[PDB]
Amino acid sequence: GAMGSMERASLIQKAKLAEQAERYEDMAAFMKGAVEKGEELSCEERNLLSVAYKNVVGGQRAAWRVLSSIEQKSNEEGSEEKGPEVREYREKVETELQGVCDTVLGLLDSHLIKEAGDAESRVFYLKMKGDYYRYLAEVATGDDKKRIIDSARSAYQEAMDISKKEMPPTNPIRLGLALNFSVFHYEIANSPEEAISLAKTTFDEAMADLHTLSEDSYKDSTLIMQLLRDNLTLWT
Amino acid sequence: GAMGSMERASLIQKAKLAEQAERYEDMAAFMKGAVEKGEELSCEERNLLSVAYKNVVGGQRAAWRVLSSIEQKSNEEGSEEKGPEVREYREKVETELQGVCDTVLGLLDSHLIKEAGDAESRVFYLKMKGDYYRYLAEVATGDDKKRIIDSARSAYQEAMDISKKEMPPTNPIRLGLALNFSVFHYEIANSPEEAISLAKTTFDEAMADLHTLSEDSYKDSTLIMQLLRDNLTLWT
Amino acid sequence: QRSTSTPNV
Amino acid sequence: QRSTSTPNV
Ligand SMILES: *SCCNC(=O)C1CCN(C(=O)[C@H](C)c2ccc3cc(OC)ccc3c2)CC1
Ligand SMILES: *SCCNC(=O)C1CCN(C(=O)[C@H](C)c2ccc3cc(OC)ccc3c2)CC1
Ligand SMILES: [Mg+2]
Ligand SMILES: [Mg+2]
Ligand SMILES: [Mg+2]
Ligand SMILES: [Mg+2]
Ligand SMILES: [Mg+2]
Ligand SMILES: [Mg+2]
Repeated sequence: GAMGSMERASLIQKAKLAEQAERYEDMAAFMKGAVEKGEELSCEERNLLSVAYKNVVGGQRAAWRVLSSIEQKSNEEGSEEKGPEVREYREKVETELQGVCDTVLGLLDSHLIKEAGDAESRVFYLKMKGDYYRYLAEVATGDDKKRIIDSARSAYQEAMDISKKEMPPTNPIRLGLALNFSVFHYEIANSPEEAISLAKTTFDEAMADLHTLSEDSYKDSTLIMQLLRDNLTLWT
Repeated sequence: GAMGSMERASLIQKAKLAEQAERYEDMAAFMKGAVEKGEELSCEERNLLSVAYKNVVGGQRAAWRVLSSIEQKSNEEGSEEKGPEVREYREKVETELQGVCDTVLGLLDSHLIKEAGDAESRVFYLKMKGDYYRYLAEVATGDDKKRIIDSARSAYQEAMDISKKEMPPTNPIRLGLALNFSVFHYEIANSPEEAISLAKTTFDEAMADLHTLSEDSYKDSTLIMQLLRDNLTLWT
Repeated sequence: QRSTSTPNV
Repeated sequence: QRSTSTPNV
């Protein structure tokens, strides 16, 4: 790896600089290098890893959606034939997206998840595994679509089981996990009723625990709760 | 070049798709491939080349400015020592920026400018040469800062001489050239009075020629004229 | 249009 | 702050 000669602390410092500069491909490369040092990641370091790759894959997902929409229109019953270029370029972006997802999943499997014993780290990483299988699912069409969906579901479910046992219902990682699993149900798994039920139960259980929180924790939890509510409004 | 096996028309088609997807690094690579086919570029193709590289270098310039500001603060008389990382990462982004500028200048020199005989194409390319030397000047600090500035000035001046002879004062390329040369004077050449004089004369001469224009041309010309006015307001 | 997922920290 | 240059077409 091209980051193998850089100090771990220097990689983390440069990841933070790259974030400030909105250089998220660099940020991801720095954080990949930090993970490959082999030590576990702190809470802040896990956040840097997540921010970096979410921004990278986020741009890819947006681009893929634009190209897939153009391609679907080119294949409308009445559209002029335009050659292989739209499909080729959608495939190029898709392959790059799948590569980013495979990179993240590879870091989680070698060896972030297996060394993660605390609930905060293990739930974070299993949620991330679910998320990057979900992004693979968004573009999957072959045999393995079913298996990709089941991999996402399995990761999210393991994360849910741990979070319900080990975290209060207002814990922001627990809330964000439930939010993303509800998106999985609605957008990937053709299960809108499950999505709605999970979002509603998550929201209500958090509401009842807000009284235990400081002002700063209350702000964090209610921000994610509002996203659950936003989706429930979109979905109903 | 990795685009050497792709049809010219396919490269242009994919550049347009990349623009729609906001994938400007891809767009630039496609347009570089199109230029390297060796044929002259049409007006639309020149625009695609410019849009692609302006967006790429624009992100680099923004990132460089953030990192240079952090570095300047680290070197303030009283700042804690933080090691070589800020300088290293600013240098990394700077080198990538210089590489993009060198790539564009290379395409202009091999062989876009020498084959450009019409005023619209020749002024466009010489303006572009001035612009990418100006971006090099923004980060230059060594011996060659003076020579980079003179290269920008020379390209802009040749472009100005042709535009004044061959284009009406409302021509949008002529206007954008004058705008960018005025920015060169103010921001690079320590010549704010020249910047103000050029912006004012350009604005006034265009004003007096607007009566010759159609509604659509009037919209194009007045948009750039407003930018001259915006700068004159900032500068005075 | 599309559902909202967890934003960046 | 900084001067405005020609925008994208
Ligand atoms: S490590 C520093 C202190 N703790 C944290 O930052 C937590 C890290 C893990 N985490 C999350 O990932 C959750 C899902 C999250 C993500 C993004 C958020 C954004 C906002 O507002 C912009 C609010 C809350 C969250 C929560 C929880 C925080
Ligand atoms: S090739 C299609 C018809 N002609 C054009 O598009 C011209 C191409 C060259 N050109 C310019 O580069 C000038 C400097 C320009 C650039 C950007 C602009 C943006 C706007 O509004 C967004 C308006 C005008 C211009 C002009 C002139 C146009
Ligand atoms: Mg070490
Ligand atoms: Mg594919
Ligand atoms: Mg249930
Ligand atoms: Mg051919
Ligand atoms: Mg340097
Ligand atoms: Mg003069």
